[PDB]
Amino acid sequence: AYTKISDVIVPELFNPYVINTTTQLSAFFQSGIAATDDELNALAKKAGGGSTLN
Amino acid sequence: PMQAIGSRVAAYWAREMQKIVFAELAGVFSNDDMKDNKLDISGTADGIYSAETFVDASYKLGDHESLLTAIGMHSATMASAVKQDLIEFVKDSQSGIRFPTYMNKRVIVDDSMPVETLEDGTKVFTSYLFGAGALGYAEGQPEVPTETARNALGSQDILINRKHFVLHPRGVKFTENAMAGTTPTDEELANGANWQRVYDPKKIRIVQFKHRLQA
Amino acid sequence: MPYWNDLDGDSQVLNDTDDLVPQKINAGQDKAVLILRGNAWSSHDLAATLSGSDPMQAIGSRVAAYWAREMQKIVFAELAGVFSNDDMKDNKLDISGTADGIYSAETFVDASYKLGDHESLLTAIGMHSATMASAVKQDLIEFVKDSQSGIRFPTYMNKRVI
Amino acid sequence: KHFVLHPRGVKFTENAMAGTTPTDEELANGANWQRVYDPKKIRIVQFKHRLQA
Repeated sequence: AYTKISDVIVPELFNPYVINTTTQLSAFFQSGIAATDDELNALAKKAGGGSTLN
Repeated sequence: PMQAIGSRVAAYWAREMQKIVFAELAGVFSNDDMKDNKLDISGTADGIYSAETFVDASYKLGDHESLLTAIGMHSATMASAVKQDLIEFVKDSQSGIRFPTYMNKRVIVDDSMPVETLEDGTKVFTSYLFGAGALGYAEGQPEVPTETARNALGSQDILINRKHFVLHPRGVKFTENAMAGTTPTDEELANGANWQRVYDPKKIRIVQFKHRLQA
Repeated sequence: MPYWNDLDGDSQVLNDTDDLVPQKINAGQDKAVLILRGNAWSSHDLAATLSGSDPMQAIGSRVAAYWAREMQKIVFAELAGVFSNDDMKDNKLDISGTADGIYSAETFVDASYKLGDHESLLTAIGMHSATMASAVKQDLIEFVKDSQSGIRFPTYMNKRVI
Repeated sequence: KHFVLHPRGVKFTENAMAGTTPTDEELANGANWQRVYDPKKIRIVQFKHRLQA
């Protein structure tokens, strides 16, 4: 007969994980928005919290 | 898993910020006749976005000019630009594909821009022209910027972020109407309606124009 | 082979009278194929001695370069499969059929930008003779000249040509 | 001789094939491949066109 590939048993294989990266490039920078002022900082840091100034 | 996702978390917020920005601009120019002087519309099926309409948008600020610098864009738009860019002189073929600048103006290419759809399979594009540098925003801070907890009897672990920031053009004055809350507003609600400008005439500084793509 | 798709989602309305919800991650699969091939050939003998030289020698000498065109045959086959009739791929293909459009100078640009943001990951272009011909006959400038340029023209636009 | 070849690229699938393995020529071309990435980074494009009149 044969050795018959129906017979010796074939293993399988694996390797570690690799991180995929979804790509839609997000820039639309630099532009407005940019350029923090000191005033919106006066909104930013406590104390005297929100809501927003005028 | 936690290691990986923690590794990726950083760049995530970017696209969120962007999502906010486009939303808010869309609001500013939304359906308010007070802004008509800063916008232009090529709809109704004539006009291609070429070489002229661009000039109109450029001079839509009559005296003050060259306060515009960089141009928003979408892929297919830049494409059509190129296919009209081909000279007859000179040549087939030498130039060309990518072409910063356009006319003495920066160009930024991105795939994600507002694109509407009508019937008859007619696409419409937006392409903000700002050249501002800029609108404005500030970072701000919460307390407890980052934290980790777990369910002890079940098996879980979590992460959280919760950051504050303040952003707006000045620019139009913000108004209080038609909003629950409060605060913040929302996404949809931040886009909904009812902003009221006061300067007016100039020094905003942004303009948008809608156009059909070249046949 | 596996992979881990990256996270996405909304931030939220950070608010009282309510709590947050955590979120999740996914995974994914990938496969491949093993294939194997071979062939053979032979001769008579009487013929060899009667003919004045040795067939087996010659054919053995030529055998090497043979496999090339086979490999190529496989490749074109498999690509043809990949893009075959699967709507999942529509974004990477373009069709000029229906008797209008010539392959000139524009459609090429469309194909180039069919990847919207990412670009210049394209380098070399496949081609057939008659195609390159028609390219040339449209390449003739009016300026300049008849005739100086030209016939063969690598590159095309900043891109290799084969 | 043996060799292994494929793009990654689309995931290969098991259907409509005798065997096994390999597949075949015709059968390797037949049908039923299913991609997952998707959007980009394949990286190949084809376009069909008529020749200049």
